[PDB]
Amino acid sequence: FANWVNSLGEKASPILTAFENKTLTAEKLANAMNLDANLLEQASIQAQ
Amino acid sequence: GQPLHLPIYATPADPKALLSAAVATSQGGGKLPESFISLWRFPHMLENA
Repeated sequence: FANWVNSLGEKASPILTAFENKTLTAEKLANAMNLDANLLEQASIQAQ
Repeated sequence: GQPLHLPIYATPADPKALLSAAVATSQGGGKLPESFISLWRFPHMLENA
Protein backbone atom coordinates (compact mmCIF):
# COMPACT_ATOMS: atom_id res chain seq x y z
CA PHE A 1 0.00 0.00 0.00
CA ALA A 2 2.89 2.36 0.73
CA ASN A 3 4.45 1.53 -2.62
CA TRP A 4 1.12 2.29 -4.28
CA VAL A 5 1.04 5.66 -2.52
CA ASN A 6 4.60 6.38 -3.62
CA SER A 7 3.61 5.35 -7.14
CA LEU A 8 0.88 7.98 -6.99
CA GLY A 9 3.18 10.67 -5.65
CA GLU A 10 1.91 14.15 -6.34
CA LYS A 11 -1.86 13.64 -6.34
CA ALA A 12 -1.74 11.49 -3.20
CA SER A 13 -3.53 13.72 -0.66
CA PRO A 14 -6.87 14.14 -2.55
CA ILE A 15 -7.04 10.50 -3.59
CA LEU A 16 -6.16 9.29 -0.09
CA THR A 17 -8.79 11.46 1.52
CA ALA A 18 -11.25 10.35 -1.15
CA PHE A 19 -10.38 6.77 -0.23
CA GLU A 20 -10.82 7.78 3.41
CA ASN A 21 -14.38 8.78 2.62
CA LYS A 22 -16.59 6.18 0.95
CA THR A 23 -17.02 8.33 -2.17
CA LEU A 24 -13.90 7.27 -4.10
CA THR A 25 -14.65 6.78 -7.79
CA ALA A 26 -12.84 5.19 -10.71
CA GLU A 27 -12.54 8.49 -12.55
CA LYS A 28 -10.51 10.37 -9.95
CA LEU A 29 -8.37 7.25 -9.57
CA ALA A 30 -7.58 6.99 -13.29
CA ASN A 31 -6.38 10.58 -13.49
CA ALA A 32 -3.69 9.94 -10.89
CA MET A 33 -2.35 7.06 -13.00
CA ASN A 34 -2.71 8.79 -16.41
CA LEU A 35 -4.90 5.85 -17.47
CA ASP A 36 -8.18 5.81 -19.31
CA ALA A 37 -11.07 5.46 -16.89
CA ASN A 38 -13.00 2.94 -19.02
CA LEU A 39 -10.16 0.46 -18.44
CA LEU A 40 -10.71 0.56 -14.68
CA GLU A 41 -14.46 0.45 -15.26
CA GLN A 42 -14.19 -2.70 -17.33
CA ALA A 43 -11.73 -4.27 -14.90
CA SER A 44 -14.24 -3.67 -12.11
CA ILE A 45 -17.02 -5.15 -14.25
CA GLN A 46 -14.94 -8.24 -15.03
CA ALA A 47 -14.17 -8.74 -11.35
CA GLN A 48 -17.89 -8.37 -10.64
CA GLY B 1 26.78 -23.60 -40.27
CA GLN B 2 27.09 -19.82 -40.19
CA PRO B 3 23.51 -18.56 -40.64
CA LEU B 4 22.81 -16.29 -43.57
CA HIS B 5 20.37 -14.25 -41.51
CA LEU B 6 21.72 -11.81 -38.99
CA PRO B 7 20.32 -12.09 -35.44
CA ILE B 8 17.77 -9.63 -34.13
CA TYR B 9 18.91 -7.12 -31.51
CA ALA B 10 17.10 -6.74 -28.20
CA THR B 11 15.55 -3.50 -26.96
CA PRO B 12 16.63 -2.62 -23.40
CA ALA B 13 14.09 -2.35 -20.62
CA ASP B 14 12.59 0.90 -19.42
CA PRO B 15 13.87 2.17 -16.04
CA LYS B 16 11.43 3.04 -13.30
CA ALA B 17 10.97 6.65 -12.15
CA LEU B 18 11.10 6.63 -8.36
CA LEU B 19 8.49 9.03 -7.04
CA SER B 20 7.86 10.28 -3.51
CA ALA B 21 4.57 11.45 -2.05
CA ALA B 22 4.54 14.36 0.39
CA VAL B 23 1.33 14.77 2.39
CA ALA B 24 0.41 16.91 5.38
CA THR B 25 -1.70 16.22 8.47
CA SER B 26 -4.31 18.26 10.33
CA GLN B 27 -4.02 18.43 14.10
CA GLY B 28 -6.93 20.04 15.91
CA GLY B 29 -6.39 23.36 17.66
CA GLY B 30 -6.63 23.81 21.40
CA LYS B 31 -9.48 25.63 23.10
CA LEU B 32 -9.19 28.02 26.00
CA PRO B 33 -8.95 27.25 29.72
CA GLU B 34 -11.37 28.67 32.24
CA SER B 35 -11.51 32.33 33.21
CA PHE B 36 -10.16 32.60 36.74
CA ILE B 37 -10.48 36.06 38.28
CA SER B 38 -7.71 37.54 40.43
CA LEU B 39 -7.18 40.29 42.98
CA TRP B 40 -5.00 42.52 40.88
CA ARG B 41 -5.98 45.52 38.81
CA PHE B 42 -5.15 45.82 35.16
CA PRO B 43 -1.57 47.22 34.84
CA HIS B 44 0.12 44.88 37.32
CA MET B 45 -1.43 41.79 35.78
CA LEU B 46 -0.62 43.17 32.33
CA GLU B 47 3.07 43.66 33.14
CA ASN B 48 3.16 40.23 34.78
CA ALA B 49 1.73 38.56 31.68
